[PDB]
Amino acid sequence: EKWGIAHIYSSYNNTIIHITDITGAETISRWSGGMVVKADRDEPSPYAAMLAARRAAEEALEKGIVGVHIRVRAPGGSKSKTPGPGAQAAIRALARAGLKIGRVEDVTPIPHDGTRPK
Amino acid sequence: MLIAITGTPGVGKTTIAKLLAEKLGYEYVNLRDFALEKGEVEIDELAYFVERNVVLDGHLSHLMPVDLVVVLRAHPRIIGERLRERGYSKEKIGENVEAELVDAILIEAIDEHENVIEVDTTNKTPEEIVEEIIGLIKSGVKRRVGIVDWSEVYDEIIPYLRLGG
Ligand SMILES: Nc1ncnc2c1ncn2[C@@H]1O[C@H](COP(=O)(O)OP(=O)(O)O)[C@@H](O)[C@H]1O
Ligand SMILES: [Mg+2]
Repeated sequence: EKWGIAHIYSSYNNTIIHITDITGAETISRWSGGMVVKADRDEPSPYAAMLAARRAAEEALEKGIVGVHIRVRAPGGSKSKTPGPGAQAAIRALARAGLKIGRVEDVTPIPHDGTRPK
Repeated sequence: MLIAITGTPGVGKTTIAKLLAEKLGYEYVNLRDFALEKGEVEIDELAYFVERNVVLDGHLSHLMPVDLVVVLRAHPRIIGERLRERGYSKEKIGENVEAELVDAILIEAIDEHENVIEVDTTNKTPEEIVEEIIGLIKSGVKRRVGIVDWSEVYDEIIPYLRLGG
């Protein structure tokens, strides 16, 4: 009945899946698109995100994790605000690999200090 | 020529922009001051009011109608150290470090503009950086992006990230 937290980051260049324990102090698994694909150009691919997440999930399951809550960082543009399919693809890959999915929260970071918009 | 200097808070926008205005002989303008003195700030309003040879300094500078955007990058640990030095709260620090990690500003700038030059400031003096920008504008290059991937340093920025459950 051990639950973890999957921290999912979609960037311009890559995708990161970092699974920790419930406290966030202990790292269960850490995988990126860059760890699973050969070519730089494929690192941002949602297929790469899916494979990275599959590896993270398998590691977590081997370590006794039954499920993960999700904390997603998925930045998008200012004009068109589009995060892309990657973060969600990673979540879906976590589920299909055999992890239960708990709370899902969007923590996408907003850079601030300076002028503050409304 | 209107050049935006943008990037995550703590990245060196002000340092680099001032030195750049000096070296190119352009005028330095800080966006915050400008917004206040022209009367929460409204982005559309600010965009009208900005609209000389100007180096424009701010993390909102890429949302303004400029000729060129320079997106400054830095290793998110450097962001973290600097924002600790400023006395930002732990959460505000974590949020900004994560913003740098995920290319938040870069993604915004490429969405807003065609001419975006990304510059990695890491292990460089302000002088080296300004000369790099100059060599690029002089080259002249309108667009360079995708030159840093901070996922590669992820383990190093863990102490700054908002990981607690
Ligand atoms: N290339 C650099 N080398 C060393 N220190 C730097 C460099 N760029 C900026 N700094 C330092 O980092 C701190 C934050 O710089 P600042 O220009 O205020 O960042 P920002 O304007 O992006 O918020 C300043 O104290 C400055 O002295
Ligand atoms: Mg500044």
